[PDB]
Amino acid sequence: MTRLDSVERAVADIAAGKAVIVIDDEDRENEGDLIFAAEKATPEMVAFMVRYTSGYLCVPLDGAICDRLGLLPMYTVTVDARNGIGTGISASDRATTMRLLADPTSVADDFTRPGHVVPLRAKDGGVLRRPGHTEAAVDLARMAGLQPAGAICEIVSQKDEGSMAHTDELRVFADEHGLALITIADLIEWRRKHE
Amino acid sequence: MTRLDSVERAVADIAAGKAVIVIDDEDRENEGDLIFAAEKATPEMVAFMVRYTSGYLCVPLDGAICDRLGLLPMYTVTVDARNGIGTGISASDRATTMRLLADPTSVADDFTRPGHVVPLRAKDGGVLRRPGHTEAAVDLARMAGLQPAGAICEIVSQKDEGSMAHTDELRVFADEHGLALITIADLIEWRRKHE
Ligand SMILES: [K+]
Ligand SMILES: [K+]
Repeated sequence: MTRLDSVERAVADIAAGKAVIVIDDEDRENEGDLIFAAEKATPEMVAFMVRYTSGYLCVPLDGAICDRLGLLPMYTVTVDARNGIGTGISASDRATTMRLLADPTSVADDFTRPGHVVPLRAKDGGVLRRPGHTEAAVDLARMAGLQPAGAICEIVSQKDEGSMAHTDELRVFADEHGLALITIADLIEWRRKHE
Repeated sequence: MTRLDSVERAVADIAAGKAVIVIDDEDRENEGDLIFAAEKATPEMVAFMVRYTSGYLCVPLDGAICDRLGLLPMYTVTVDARNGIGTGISASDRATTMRLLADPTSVADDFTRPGHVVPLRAKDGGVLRRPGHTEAAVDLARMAGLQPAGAICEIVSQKDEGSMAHTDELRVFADEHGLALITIADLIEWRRKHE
């Protein structure tokens, strides 16, 4: 019964530098990721994400970016921007790191390791190949015509503080903050229907 | 001029399962870590930490725990509890992982890797050997008579959302939440004065 937004809305929102929320399907016990495109990371957007999520910020990336950066060739890998930051943990610093990761001119030496941002390598083919939030993030940036790099983190429950938000609460959060809530099931369906 | 709390207060608070805040010294531009003892991790305490910090939760550990667990022998290392959790990211899940890390009966196989908690290896000798927040955390648990394992994360600025809180704001946060704010400088001084 939970209302779900459309893939068209999600894609336009991502293109506009907005965030969306992504869950697996209509199951009422799904956790959900706040997702935006990494090139659209600003201090304000990352602050919002850190405020409402676990803070364990990840950056899904196309394999080609990973390979370009000498990361995650086909222990957890972490990175910070080498330049333009302080300690690497602030919303403004992680936003810089995220934009750098999405920047096709960046190279391996533009990052210090270890760091405070967690890159993840998306499977080629996106959600049609692996129905993960990692793949959903990259697919959405690609569909919005952006560089194939996203930023993801899971939304904390405000009702049950020990927990992560489930589908009904995620619906409320999305409505309150003017955001789209979509499922990977629907994104798969859309991608199948439109080549 | 910023009022600082005493090492005696910090240690009693840690013993009582409370959190404290630790900065380097009286410099007004220091960032500060919220710190509690890992065995004192509860869903409520980790929820508080996640709410007000970067969410990039770390667990300073004595070398002996690290060695016992096959972690960080003398890429970033991450762990989750194998048992008793869901996805590993909730406040309740990370609290379980933290308690397990502090539990002297746990072994390597009690953890799955990778995970969502970041262990850090404290230098033997604590802040007298390396004046880090990692060392401060372990020293405080030891001084409180607890297992040498802590939980740390940096407090986000509520005044300037892109930033981390500095000394004056940290003073306000500590006062508002009934917490001690101490410096590593004073902890070093205390430890030197009392063998
Ligand atoms: K937070
Ligand atoms: K948070």
